[PDB]
Amino acid sequence: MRAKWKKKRMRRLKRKRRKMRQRSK
Amino acid sequence: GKTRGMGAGRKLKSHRRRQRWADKSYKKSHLGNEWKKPFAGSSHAKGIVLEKIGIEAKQPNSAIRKCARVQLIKNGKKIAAFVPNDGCLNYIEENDEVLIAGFGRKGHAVGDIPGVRFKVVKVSGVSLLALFKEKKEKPRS
Amino acid sequence: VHVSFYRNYGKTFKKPRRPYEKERLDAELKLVGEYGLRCKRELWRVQYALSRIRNAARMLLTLDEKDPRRIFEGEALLRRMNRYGLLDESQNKLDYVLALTVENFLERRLQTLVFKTGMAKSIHHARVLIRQRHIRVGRQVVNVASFMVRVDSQKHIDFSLTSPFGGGRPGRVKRKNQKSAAKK
Amino acid sequence: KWVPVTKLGRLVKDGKIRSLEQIYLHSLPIKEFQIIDTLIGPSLKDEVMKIMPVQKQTRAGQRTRFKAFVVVGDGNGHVGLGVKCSKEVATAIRGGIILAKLSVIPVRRGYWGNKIGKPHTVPCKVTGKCGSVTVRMVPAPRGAGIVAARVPKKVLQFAGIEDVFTSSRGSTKTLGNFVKATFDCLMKTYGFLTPDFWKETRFTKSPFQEYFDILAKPAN
Amino acid sequence: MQNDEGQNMDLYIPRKCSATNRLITSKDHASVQLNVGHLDESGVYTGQFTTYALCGFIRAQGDADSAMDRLWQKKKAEVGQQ
RNA sequence: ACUCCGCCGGCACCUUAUGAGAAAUCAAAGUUUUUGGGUUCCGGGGGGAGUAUGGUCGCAAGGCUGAAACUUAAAGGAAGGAGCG
RNA sequence: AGUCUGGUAAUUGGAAUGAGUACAAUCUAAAUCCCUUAACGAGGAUCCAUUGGAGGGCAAGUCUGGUGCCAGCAGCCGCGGUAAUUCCAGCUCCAAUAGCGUAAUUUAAGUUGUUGCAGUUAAAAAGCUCGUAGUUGGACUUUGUGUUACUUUGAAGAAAUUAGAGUGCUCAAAGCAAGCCUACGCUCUGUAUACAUUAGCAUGGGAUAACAUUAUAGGA
Ligand SMILES: [K+]
Ligand SMILES: [K+]
Ligand SMILES: [K+]
Ligand SMILES: [K+]
Ligand SMILES: [Mg+2]
Ligand SMILES: [Mg+2]
Ligand SMILES: [Mg+2]
Ligand SMILES: [Mg+2]
Ligand SMILES: [Mg+2]
Ligand SMILES: [Mg+2]
Ligand SMILES: [Mg+2]
Ligand SMILES: [Mg+2]
Ligand SMILES: [Mg+2]
Ligand SMILES: [Mg+2]
Ligand SMILES: [Mg+2]
Ligand SMILES: [Mg+2]
Ligand SMILES: [Mg+2]
Ligand SMILES: [Mg+2]
Repeated sequence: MRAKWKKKRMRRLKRKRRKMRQRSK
Repeated sequence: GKTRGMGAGRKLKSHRRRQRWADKSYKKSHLGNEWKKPFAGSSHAKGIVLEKIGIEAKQPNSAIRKCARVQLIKNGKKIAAFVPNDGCLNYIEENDEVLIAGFGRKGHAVGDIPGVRFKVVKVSGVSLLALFKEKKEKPRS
Repeated sequence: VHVSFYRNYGKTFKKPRRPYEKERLDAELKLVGEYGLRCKRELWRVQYALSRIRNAARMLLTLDEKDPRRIFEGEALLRRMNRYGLLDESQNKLDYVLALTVENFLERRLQTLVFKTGMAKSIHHARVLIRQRHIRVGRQVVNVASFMVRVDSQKHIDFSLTSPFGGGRPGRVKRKNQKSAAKK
Repeated sequence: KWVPVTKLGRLVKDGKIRSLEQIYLHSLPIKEFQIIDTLIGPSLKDEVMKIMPVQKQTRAGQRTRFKAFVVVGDGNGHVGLGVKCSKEVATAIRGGIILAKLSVIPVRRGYWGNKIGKPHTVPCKVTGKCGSVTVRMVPAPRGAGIVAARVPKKVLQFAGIEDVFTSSRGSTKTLGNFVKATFDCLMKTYGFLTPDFWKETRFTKSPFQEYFDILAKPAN
Repeated sequence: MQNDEGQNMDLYIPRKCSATNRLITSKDHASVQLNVGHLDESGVYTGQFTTYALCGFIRAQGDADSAMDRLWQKKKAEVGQQ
């Protein structure tokens, strides 16, 4: 996978964690 | 380039201190994570045979490597121990005391056996080598 | 505390770094068979001893020739080599110590001298004679084949007074055969 | 038989030149291996270091050629290295022996400390490079032996070196560059200008100038 | 070179470049040894000459021509040539 | 303004090896086992991973700092005369 | 052809000898072991040497039977799918040998680089500049009671260990003993010496280097 798009995939995955963790705080 | 000053003793010493961590061998011994391994820094360990299992040999080889799931008596951790030699699995019964050792690569997998880093040395207080060569027999029956 | 814990002991040989070098295996077996050695260990300790002597000489040679330590220990080392027949009075320099070889030390063994003085038929015959209490160096019986003879002692190698080959009574084989012959 | 095609071949055939040092002094190329067999022939000793197959991809398959590394030397200050590639193992060895003779060099030897006995070690620190391989030779005391790997050790023995310390850096498993780097530092033993060479040079006529009349006459 | 007794221990003594003083090794095939003939009052070759050796290093640099010119401008004034 | 000679400074280019290099190539990427002018940053097989976690900055997007378990025997770089080959 | 020398055989011969066994003495606080020694004690001298290997690395077989990608081997590369040098066996051979195999740390590692490594493309120059601490700083002063570093020599420094002198415990690892002659004893017998970072103490040296100082001289 092109490195730029793998970087994009990880950033999306980090947003969900950032939102899936602040949901319970 | 390198710092060369006669009064640069501190910087050279502290630079090497930081850079030794980049070495994998150095970091494996000074991290302290060896104590969390199933042997916890020991050369051998006794355990109880939970079940006799077979593991598919890794490619391009094709075989069923005879292993045994073992729970270590001293810490209760479960490991897979390869049973060497031909027909030595017949000498091992479930819920039996076995002495385990490393596989020879210091916690790394060996050969075509996937994810196996231990081997069986003794069973019921008798070495598999003695049983294989018919020197001794297991103490039962 | 145990007093016995203070007794010193050390190692007398090192194994080779490369175990299966064909050239070395050929040269070592030639010395082993030439001098009737028991195994490679006997040859390795002689090499170990030789290395110690050469190392001492090299350190001395690196010092100034006027250094008192160079003069004192250098003379002692040369005196030690002369007393065992390794060096000659015409080779009184540390540089000649560096030229010593394993054959020089193996030639001073009691086994080698018992054979090269005519007392034994072969280098392997000398080995058995020594271990069987047939040889003496002066007044003392020696049953160690690795005994390193001194120049002042080489002329006193003879058969033991208790041996059948040195005036003693015949061994138990001849005596029993004589007894059997008498019974007839 | 031998029919020399070079001036040196004729003089060596005639017998005017009777030592390799007379050729080395004038840095003359040696293009006939029979010259080496006539001057140090009986004392030489060849030895095949390795047989190396090399392959060239082709439409039908892969063409395999064999590459032979040969070292020659009398063990008294002369050593040569030859490498030849050929389709047959035997042909490569025979040609490698010829190439090794044609490259024979003089190897200067010196003393570690006191000049007692015959020279036994290199006269100075010398280093040789080939590819990524660098071989260093440091003078060693008598009896130290050749402290080197198998490949340099074989070359040093044929050159007549008895005691030397060596160290290596780079890909020594590339035998071609390892042996060549060893041979590279052995030829530098005569290139380093020590104080004992400070004496002014006394030139002598070259063999081609000394025997011009013999060379002028055609040989039949 | 010389043993403690005095015997020579070198195979040979390599020549030194007349310009740079570098040793000339056995494989330096770019090195040349040159002879400059001597003349008499009339200007005829007398069988005498001066020898110059040049290493491959200096000849490859292109400095052999100027090096030879200087070495001859001095030597000829010493042996009477002109 | 143009023509000719030269000096200092600058962006570069061309030829060449007596140099260096695994080579491509480089007048510096030279003056390195014949190893030392001064100083800062920074790398230690491939992955896991610039991920988890803690801290800090930001309105946010994210930035800076930054692991381990585990996995793997390769991943990667250059490619008679001439070239280490 | 010849005859001198060397090598093999569970052939044939007489010799040698300690493992063992044992009168004894000795040893010891008493025993025991060792040392010494009467008798006894070897021919397939069964008084039977083992542990790992034999594709490469790496010394040693393209032997024979079995198995057929199974069972297994294999630290790594790999071997095994019906003609296996690699598995299971026999034979033979190899290495070490009364030892050898297997499962933290040193070496190899100039893959931690002070000595001594890297950073154009292989892992690696911060996007750029400023900037404090740090580190590093041109030349010059005599050649022909300002304070320090450095260097020289010395003093003080536990032994044991290490290096090392002397010494024939039968050798050796060791030990610190012994030797000399034959008397009512002797060699005053020996039990040396070096090393020992850094800091501290004290002499000599003053190149190199650091800090301090200088013109309303509070000068000599
Ligand atoms: K360091
Ligand atoms: K310009
Ligand atoms: K060609
Ligand atoms: K070094
Ligand atoms: Mg620099
Ligand atoms: Mg260019
Ligand atoms: Mg450097
Ligand atoms: Mg990495
Ligand atoms: Mg060609
Ligand atoms: Mg087999
Ligand atoms: Mg082999
Ligand atoms: Mg078969
Ligand atoms: Mg194998
Ligand atoms: Mg590493
Ligand atoms: Mg590196
Ligand atoms: Mg890239
Ligand atoms: Mg990169
Ligand atoms: Mg200055």
